[PDB]
Formats: sequence, structure tokens, C-alpha cells
Amino acid sequence: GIILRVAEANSTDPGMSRVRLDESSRRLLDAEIGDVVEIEKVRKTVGRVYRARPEDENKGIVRIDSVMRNNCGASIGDKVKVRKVRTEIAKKVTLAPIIRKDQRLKFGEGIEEYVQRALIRRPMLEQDNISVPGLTLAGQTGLLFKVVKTLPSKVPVEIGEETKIEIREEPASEVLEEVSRISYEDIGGLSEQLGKIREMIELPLKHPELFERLGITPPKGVILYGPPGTGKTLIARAVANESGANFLSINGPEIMSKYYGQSEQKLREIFSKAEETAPSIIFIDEIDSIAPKREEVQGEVERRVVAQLLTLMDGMKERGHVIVIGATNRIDAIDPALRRPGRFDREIEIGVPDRNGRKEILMIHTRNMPLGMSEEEKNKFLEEMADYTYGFVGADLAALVRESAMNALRRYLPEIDLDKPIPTEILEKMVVTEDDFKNALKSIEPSSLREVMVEVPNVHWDDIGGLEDVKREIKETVELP
Amino acid sequence: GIILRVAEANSTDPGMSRVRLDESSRRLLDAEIGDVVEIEKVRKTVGRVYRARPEDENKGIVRIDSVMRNNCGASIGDKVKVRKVRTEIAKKVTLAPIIRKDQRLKFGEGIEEYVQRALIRRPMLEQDNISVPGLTLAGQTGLLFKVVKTLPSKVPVEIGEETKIEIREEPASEVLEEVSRISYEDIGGLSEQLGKIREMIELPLKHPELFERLGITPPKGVILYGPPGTGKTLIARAVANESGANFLSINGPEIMSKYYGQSEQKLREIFSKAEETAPSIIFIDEIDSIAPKREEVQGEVERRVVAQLLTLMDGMKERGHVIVIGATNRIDAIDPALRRPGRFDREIEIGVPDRNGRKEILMIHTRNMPLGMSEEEKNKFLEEMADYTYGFVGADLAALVRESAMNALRRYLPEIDLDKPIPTEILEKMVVTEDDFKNALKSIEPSSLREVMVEVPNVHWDDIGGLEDVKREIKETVELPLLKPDVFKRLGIRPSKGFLLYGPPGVGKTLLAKAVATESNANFISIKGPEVLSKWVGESEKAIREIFKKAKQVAPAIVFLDEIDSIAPRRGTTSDSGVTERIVNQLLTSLDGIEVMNGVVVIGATNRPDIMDPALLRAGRFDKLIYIPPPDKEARLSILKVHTKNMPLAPDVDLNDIAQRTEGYVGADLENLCREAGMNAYRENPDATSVSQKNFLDALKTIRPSVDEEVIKFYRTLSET
Repeated sequence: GIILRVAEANSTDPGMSRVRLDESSRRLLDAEIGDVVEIEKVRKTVGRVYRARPEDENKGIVRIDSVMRNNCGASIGDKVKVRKVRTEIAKKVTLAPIIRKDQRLKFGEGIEEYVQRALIRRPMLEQDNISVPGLTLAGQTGLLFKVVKTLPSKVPVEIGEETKIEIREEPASEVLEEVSRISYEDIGGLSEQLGKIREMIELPLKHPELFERLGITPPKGVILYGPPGTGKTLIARAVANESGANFLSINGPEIMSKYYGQSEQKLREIFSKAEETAPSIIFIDEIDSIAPKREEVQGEVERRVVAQLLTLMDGMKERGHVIVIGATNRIDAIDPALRRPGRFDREIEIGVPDRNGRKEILMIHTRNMPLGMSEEEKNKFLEEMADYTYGFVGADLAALVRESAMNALRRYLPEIDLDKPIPTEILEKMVVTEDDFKNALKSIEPSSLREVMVEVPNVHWDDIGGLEDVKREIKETVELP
Repeated sequence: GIILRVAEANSTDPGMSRVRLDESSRRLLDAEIGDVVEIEKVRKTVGRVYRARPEDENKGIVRIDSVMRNNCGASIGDKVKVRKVRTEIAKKVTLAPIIRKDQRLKFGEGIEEYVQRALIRRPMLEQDNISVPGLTLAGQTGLLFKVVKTLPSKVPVEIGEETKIEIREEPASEVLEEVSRISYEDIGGLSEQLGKIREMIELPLKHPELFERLGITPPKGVILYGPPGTGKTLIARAVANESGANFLSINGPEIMSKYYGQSEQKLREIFSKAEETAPSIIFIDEIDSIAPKREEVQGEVERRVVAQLLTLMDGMKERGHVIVIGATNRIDAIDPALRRPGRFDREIEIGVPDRNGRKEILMIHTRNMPLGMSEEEKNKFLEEMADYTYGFVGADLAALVRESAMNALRRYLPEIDLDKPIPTEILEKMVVTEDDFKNALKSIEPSSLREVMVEVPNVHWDDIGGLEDVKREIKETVELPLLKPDVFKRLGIRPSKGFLLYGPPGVGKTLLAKAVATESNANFISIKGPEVLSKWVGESEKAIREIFKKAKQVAPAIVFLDEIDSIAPRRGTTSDSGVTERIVNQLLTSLDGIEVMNGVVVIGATNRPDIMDPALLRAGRFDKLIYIPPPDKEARLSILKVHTKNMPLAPDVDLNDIAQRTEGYVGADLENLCREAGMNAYRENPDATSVSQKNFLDALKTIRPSVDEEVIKFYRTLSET
């Protein structure tokens, strides 16, 4: 009714509070375009956004930015109350750093330059955390600032271009929901698969009694595939962020450091926390190390660690309200008995991206820096980078652009400013020309070891010549059924 | 006398107390149809059922529902006293939850909706547990309610549609025999095998002195095969339910958690309980983990755990009155010495289901939900789901429908009710459309890794065309030895394997041999080139020897073997020469040593034979060729009407003119011409070739006439020579 949905923003609008609202969705609320919005939901957490119309989306959902959902702690399908309010402008705003794992923060100037041009008329309120990326991939990422006081406090305000900004720099922590959480929009990859993997554990993990025995038996286990730690492993820790439950980490360095009698007791030790932290999710990326077994002799510790993990899941009635999942590099390095009942049943194969899927993966790593989608229509758009790149992955793309960031460095940083204090002039000098990403394509970094791949062509019938007799005949065969 | 048997209900009647009683069985008791029944047996446990007549069953047994046998604790072949009584109706009934492992139960409303429409006039008594499934597969299963008090208590009552139902919700336990027991009807799978596996341990486990040394030595051990934990392992715990004895569980997590000195003492520890809990049954599904041994070095613990298990069975005199059994995934991962005497002897191979066998497996997982058999005759019936599904198993089918239940969820649950309290309106909204089960068939979930499989065809002689000379000739070969044999001994003719076919691929030839399997009501075993190329890549070429031994139990069945010899000539020249290949000689030598007189019928086919052995022409092997002529005018017209009966009919298509001009088209061409030109026939599409007879003639000029007199002459020369 007023209840308009939250979702993962396709068009990101890297400037926060710019959240897309449909023209057909806003006329359902009878709120016109270009007004200050008040987002009010349960827990009495609030935030303000600016309406801008997308196209492909329909009135069934409203597609919202990640951080503004990370400010209200919104999960997909929540309940909010939004309406248009009065419009004002700020005067002088004071901000403060958010220090938890950050180890202090930026020292020097840029209190005006970096903040002002990135404001772009963001509706907001006092004590709100704004996310302002840009200026580079390495050293500058999505960064949250704690706003102390503005002169028009608690009232709806859009900070203008002629309004000064003061940075107190006094070290403090976040008032509202800082990072270490990764939203589904902060995630990127296969789209429909992201919703299909989550929907099975969606309803149980939220509430136990919402979906328990009703529809079917809940998930026993889930086996994941693909580049384990390209950001496929980041999805594991990411899924536990929206659910809010505990995340148990079964990792390489612990199973390698624990030999006979140390690991055997640790298997029940991590399982003892599974019953205590319950409800909790159990993610194992060590299936390659734990149970590589093809039925040979890897030693007693290898057969002991797998036999216990089988009994650890068997020792559970399947109700502590917990879900054990697993991940591995490829379709191989897995124990064949894991597909037997009484243990892991569902296996979800995670594939690779496509020309459109790569753009979703790139969009995650697209903005730490000063790039744009609508603001550069073609030259810096991701599809021009997608068509040349073949057989890559998020971490490879992340390390590729980071190596391509050094191309932006070697043309700027070393021969100009070697000083530890960061000048204010070097900030305007930071941009990214497509040549930096093209120079990495010519250099040897690209490698594709992937056996199975797919593609889609660019070829239309405008470049096709004669033989129209087969043309309509090809339509006869293929297109009719 | 009054003693009418209990059995496993084929027609389930998911509504309890609806138990099927034969019309011929009820007239033996002189009790008419549609009356209240009083079931009285030993221990003075009672229950009431409603009589409804089935058909195929006879008066020898009465086929009874599972839960009503689970209420009286009935085992197959018990003694009961049943008679017709007076008929009354309830007024107001009070029910209570059964809480043991259940962790409380349903909270909200539905005390009327869910109960009332599922009552369907069930005869019952006070303090009886009724089973009411439905509304979904996941979250709702067979559920028992404890009835506290009804106003007409202890008297025969059929709760009516206008009678209210009250749920006290006060937590309590079962008065009578709740779940955690799985009846043979609750079991599903191979039918005759379920009775054959149980009958050996049936008599001993019931009473020790009933059958002890009398007939034979009791079972030493039993080795089980198949998907260990698809519900094949559920059978293990299930068998111990009817017997009532103790069930010892040898499992994976305990043998993995117990290392050197922990497991070695545990082997005698679980064996010490075997003597204490005696009589008891010992089921081991860990034969894969315990004794995988092919005689290599798996470590000392692997040789120690198997050597003890050998002595654990040897340490027993064979009388504690106990039976040790075992199970494993496949015919492999087993110790070779286990077949030696002094230890496991009987091995019962558990296979996979069939179109009828799958319906029995589905019937177990069919009702947690609101489906029906007689109430939906076709659309929701299991056979429509069975014909599309191939190479599945109970747990795979259970997880498939559970994933297909999410299709029923995604169309209902998320976008409507996310609330923890369950509304009363969402209960009517729960149904299952066949599209949910079809969407999983299109999605990638189906996978078949199973090497050896069988099937049965749908093809009858109504879709078959001409060549009736071979028709009665196929009946001559195959169908005569079955009914005749006392006539077969009158003539005293020798035995033989079977005929052989030749002709262009799949003209009628794949359909003709496929039609004979349905008429004789026998099974169908197909060995085909693309089917064999799957075998010898996955190392199943040795299992072909087992497929030979597989045909004798499934008999009567026909064996259909085509183009295995196609890979013979590449290594050495074979047509009449007979130098074939190393794996193919396993086919040859077997046909020489395989016993005749069996229900197996050897059949083969090929385009032009041109690959064979001179032994394949000799007897005890492939036999007299059957010439497939090209369909004549009267044969083509009979074939064309089979192709055009599914397509629309109109004078625009004339079958007479094309039949007179073309005498040489085979079955594949006639089957092909309707494919692409039938899309051009009438209006399937805007193109201008529609509603013409020339569209068949236009494709007639493009396709080859397939008229070769030389290859037909080559057949007559190779046949006699």
C-alpha cells in the first residue's frame, strides 16, 4: 500500500540517497518526481532518498540502493512507510570518522573537494552514514562517515553545492550499521542463481516457525562449486549478514595446524558452538582438503576427519535449526559418499558469468573509483570491457584492475608525488582512461584454464548476404516450435 | 472363518477406516456393503473400518490400510474377528495432540476446516489415533491425533459433516501405537522381492520354536544392494518394526569417530548387546566402509575391523536366535571372502523399479499432500508422472517433489503470507498442479547414472502397418513355445534362439520388435548401439555378462541386440569371415552356453547385414533371416492412415494418388515425409505451401526414392549362402 519493496539496485547510482523509484510505483503513492523521501520502517530506523525513475522495473517492487538498505538494515521483502515531505537545504554540516577495524582514517585535506562534488543533493538526516567511493581502486573503497551535527538538524535536508562541510576527524565508531556486512547488491554474479540458492534457506533462517515442516523437509546440505575465494567464498560470509545469525568458519589454516588429536577434538568443538550459536549456518570450503577422497590412502587423519564430519551431521536430529553447507573448487575433489542420504543432498553448481553476468560482477568492482555508467554512456561502460575479456573471474578481474590501477599510478603517482602527505591537487588528477584496461589485455595476465564455457554472438542479419531461401527455412526449423 | 486376513493396501484410501473389503470376502461373512465394522483380535485391541469393494483381490485375504493395522499392531497373517454392527453418528468430539518426539504441534486454527472435510464418515471409537495427511509435502505428513472424548463414547460412530470438532491442544502422548514404526504398506518398492526377503526371516523372528531347525538351517547372513539411504536403509529399521525385536544400528559416524582401540572394543560392545537384546537383528550398511577391501592396504584399522566382524559372526554358534544382515551401495565395495561359508551366504540383489514399481514408490511419497488416485483419474495419477520420469529413486523422488513443492510455494507462500501465524485461508489455497512436477522435469535435476536398466514399451498393433505375413510369423516364433510346450514335446523339434531382422534403420523395424513385447505382456530388454556405447565407456562391458544373467529372472522377456557388431570389422574383417572383437566374443560365447527353453527371445537387426560370423549364421545362435519388404500400396495406405490420424483430416490430403506412383518408399521415409511436410500441411504457420497435396509431392522429389533392386538381390544371395 505504502509498503513499497526494497531490492538490489541494478542501476547503482553510486551517489547514495539517489535510489531509483519507478514512475508507475510513485503514482501509486501519489508522490511526484524529484522530492525528498522519508523511509520509515520497523525498529524506527529512518533514512532519506531522492526519487529517480528507472524503466524496466515494474510497480511490484522498488529497487533500492545497498547502503540505504544497509542503513535501515533492510532485507528483501521488508515493510516500510514512505511519503513525500517538505524540501529544505543544509547550511553547515559536521562529520566524524568511523573507527573500528579501520585503524584511524584519512589525515590531510579534501574536506571540501572530495565531499562537495560528491554530494549531488543527497537527502539525509543527522547521524547518518554516507558512502562516498572514488578517486582510485586501491586505497579508496566504499567509506562511511559519521555525521555529528548539521545546523538544520533532524529536518529533511539536501546538502547543497554552496554549503560548507567540516570534518572533525575526532576518532569514533559507527552509530548505524557500518560495513563487515555484504548485501546481495554488494554481491555480484549469476542473478537467478543467487535468488535460487537463497530462497531455500531464506524462510527458515529468518523465523523458525514461518517455514519449518510446512512445505517440505528443510535443506539438509548444499554443495557449492567454482573459484573458492574469488568472491564465491565472500558470498558465504555475505549470506550470513542478511540473516543476522552466527557464521561458523571452517578454514584451511586451522585444519592444517591441527594434527592428530587436535583436529579430532576441534571437529566436535566447532560442532559444540553450532548447537550453542544455533540458529547458525555451517559453511565448509575445505571439502577439497577435508574429503578429497577417491578411495585411496591419504592417511588415518584424512579418513578420521571425514568420518567425524559424517557423524557430526548424523549426530544432529536435523533440528537445532541449523543448515550445513559446503563448497569446493570444481566438480571434483569430493567424497562420493556425500551424495548418499542422511547427509548432503542438494548440490547447486555455480557456473561462470556471461556478457551480462560479467557486467554484474564488474559492477561490484567498478566503483571504488571515479567511473560512471549513465555519465559515460559507452567509452567507460562495462560492456566494452566485457566483450574483449573472456574467461575471467571477480578476484582475477579485481587483481587485473588493481594491476591496471598501477597503469593509472605509473602515469601519475611515482613521477609526481612521492610525499606521504596527500596533496589536494593529486585528487583531481585521478581518473581512469580505457587504455589502462586495454594495456592489461595486451599484456600476458589473461589466462583461461576453464574447460566448459559458453558464449553469445553479435551477428545479425544486416551483415548477412543472399541465400534468403535458407533464411526463411532456418526460421522454419528453429523458430516455429 | 471370521478370520479374514490383513494385508498391505494397494488402493490406499488415504482417508483411514475406509479399508477395502472384497465383495466376495464380505459375502463369506454375510455382511453387506456400507456398514460399520468391528475389528477384534488378540490383546483385545479394537478398531472400526468402512467396507468398500476392490476388484482384483480375492477372498483368500482382505487388504487393509496401514494405520488401521498400525492401530491394532497387526502383522500380515494375523487372526481377527469382524462382524457388522449397528450404525450411529457422532455429535461433538474432542481431540488432543500426541507429543513424544514431535516438539509440540500445530498452533493456530483449522480445527474445523482441516478436520471436517477429511472425516468422510470414518467409523471409529474413543481414544483412537486417526491419520490425516494433506495440505503439503513439507511440514505436513501423516499425523496422529489422540481423541479424548466424544459424546457417543465407546459406541460405533461415524463422525458426520454437520458434527463439530474440538481440539483441546493440551500436550500429551499416544494412547495407541504412534509412528516411529514403518509398516510394509508404509514401505514401497519391488513387490515380490519385499515378500521374498522377509519370508526367510519371517517365521524365525516371530517365534523361535515355530520354525527353527524344521525346514532348513535358518538364514546365516543377507547382503543388500542399491541406494543405501534412499529409503532402502529405511527398510532396515522398518523390518524391525513388525517383528518387534531390537534393532542394532551399525552406522558411519560411529565407525569414523572411533579410531584404533575405540572401534575394536566397540565391535564387541555392539556384539555384546546382540547377545543381551537377543532375539535381535543386525543390519550393517557400512560394508562399504567396513570391508571395501579388494586386497590392498587401507591400513591396519581396516583389516582389523573386518577380521573382527568375521570372528564376531564366527564367535556365535548361529543360535542366539539372531540374524546378521548387510547392505551396500552396489555390487562392488564388498570383501570377496564374505561369500565363503561360515559367514554371509544369501545375497539378495535389490534392483530398481518399473512403471508399475515406481507407482508403488511414489504412492509412499504421494500422500503427505492433497492429491488423489480414484478422485483424479488421470491428470494427477502417478502413471502420467511415471512415464516421463526415468532413472530415479525414492529419496531422489522425495527431494524432487519437495523441490517441486517449492514450485507450489513460489506460486503461493512468499508473495501472500510471510506471517508466522498460519491463516485459515491459506489452507484452501494449497493444491498441486501437474505443472509443478513438469517444471522439475524441464529443469536439470533429473540425472541417471545407473548402468543397467530395463523398460517396457507402449506400442500396440493398432499403430502397426502392413507386412502381416511377418506379423503371424512373429507370433509363430515367440508366442508358440509359451502356451504349447506339451504340444512342443509332441513334435519333438529341437530348440533355437530367435530370428533376425534387416532393413533401413527404424523403418518399422524398431517399432515392430517393440510392438511384440506389449501384446505378449512380457518385458522388453533392448541392447542398442547408442545404449552399448554407454556401457563399455563406463566399464559396464563386464556387466553385459550380468545382463545375460539378468534376463532369466525378468523372464519372460525378449532381448533386442543391434549394432554391437558394428565395431567388429574395424579390428579385423568380418562379414561371413567371423573375426570380431575382444568384448564381442563375450556375446558369442554366452549365446553358445546360455540355457535354451527359457523365456528369452533372441532378436537382432541391421541396415544391410554385412557384418556377422559364420557361427552367427549357425544354430544355437542368430537364425533364419526375416525379409522386411518395402510397404506396398495396401501397406503404405495402412501406414499413412497411422501418420495422419493424429494430424487433422480433410480432402486436401489424398493418400491414394501418392500410393499408386511410388511403390518403393520404406517405413522411415513414410515416417519422415509427414514430419517436415506435415508442418507444411494445413495451417501450422503462415507460409504459402499450406492446404495442398503438392507439398508432399514437393518433398517427394527432394527425398531419394529409396528404391534399390540390387541390395534386395544382395539379401537373397547372402541369405542362402
